[PDB]
Amino acid sequence: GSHSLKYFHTSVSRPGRGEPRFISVGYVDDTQFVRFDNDAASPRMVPRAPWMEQEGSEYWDRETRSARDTAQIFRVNLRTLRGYYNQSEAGSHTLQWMHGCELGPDGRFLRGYEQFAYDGKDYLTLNEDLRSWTAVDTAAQISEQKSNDASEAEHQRAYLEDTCVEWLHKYLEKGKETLLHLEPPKTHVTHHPISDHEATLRCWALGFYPAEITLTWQQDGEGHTQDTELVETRPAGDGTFQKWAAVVVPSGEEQRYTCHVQHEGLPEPVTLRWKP
Amino acid sequence: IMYNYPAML
Amino acid sequence: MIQRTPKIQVYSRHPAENGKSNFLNCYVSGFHPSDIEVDLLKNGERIEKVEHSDLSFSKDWSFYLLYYTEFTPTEKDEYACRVNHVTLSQPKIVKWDRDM
Repeated sequence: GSHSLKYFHTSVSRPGRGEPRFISVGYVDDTQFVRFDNDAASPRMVPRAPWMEQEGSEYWDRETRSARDTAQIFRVNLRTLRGYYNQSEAGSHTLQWMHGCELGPDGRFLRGYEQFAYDGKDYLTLNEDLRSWTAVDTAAQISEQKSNDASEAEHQRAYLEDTCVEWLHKYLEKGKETLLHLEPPKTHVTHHPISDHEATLRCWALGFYPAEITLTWQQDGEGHTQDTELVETRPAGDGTFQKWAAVVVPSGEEQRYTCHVQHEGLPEPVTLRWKP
Repeated sequence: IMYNYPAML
Repeated sequence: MIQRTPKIQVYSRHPAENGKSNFLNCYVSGFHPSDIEVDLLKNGERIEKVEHSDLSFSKDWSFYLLYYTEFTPTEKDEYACRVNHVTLSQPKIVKWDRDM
């Protein structure tokens, strides 16, 4: 199927406490594989997936140099943005950057993203044409003009379409045993009576990978649902994910409800009901 | 790998 | 300056069986700015040696973090997550419910 290489960079200024904090994380699909944190005397890019230890010192030295340089650029960018918005040096501000590429089933470039956010809001985005920009205000229009002056969109295309695609293929090969292994969800239904007249049916999906999943409570048209709840997909902590969906139904109608679970790791969708 | 030198804002 | 309050889930890595080693998780997501304080509590007392994941964020730029520690659930021990954020007037406490 499709695969993605994505980097997430955060820089947060610290008034009167030195240089901004800078944290970079890299993901292949839903698996984090690298991290850089500048809160160290000699900060290093480090592996966060064991299969990345197949990479030699040349790789880590190069990524460490890139991440250290990127942190400096973001410190400059925070100073520039503060001036664009006439903001004082006493406030903490956040600059975020997400970038990467998506491969199609053919292994070819499918889509790329390059997006900046300032204080939690879109700031400057490279459009899907990989040649025009979206600036959100007059400040971002200055940044857009500077990127156009420097032909940044063409340098982005070269990375997103070639460098990014080439290295995503390499990472997928180095970690194929885990990255390409689909782990289906383990599913069950639990029953929790609320009162004498109503009960909660909770449909569980545990230990699946990747994170994309659909949990749906279906009913036969004769069910009278009192309430529903679907929690955000959450990490189990071991590389897999969890999710559940609940419905509050009148006691005695439990058998009118069926939980439907769809996940790439299942050969076919699973249907569960509450059986004491 | 990371991209080198995002153009300054 | 945007502010988004954290969504909080407290849960275990594996279905809780009394007397068996497990992992207690506190997942905070959807928050902004990134500064946040998270502690795991056993019977109201702060658990030491609690680790957390590397700061990352979602498509809408909101941050997420996982805080976790090894634990062994019992019948009477109460576990909880205590979260402090700029959007919270006081630190919020969410008790662990083994069925959620």
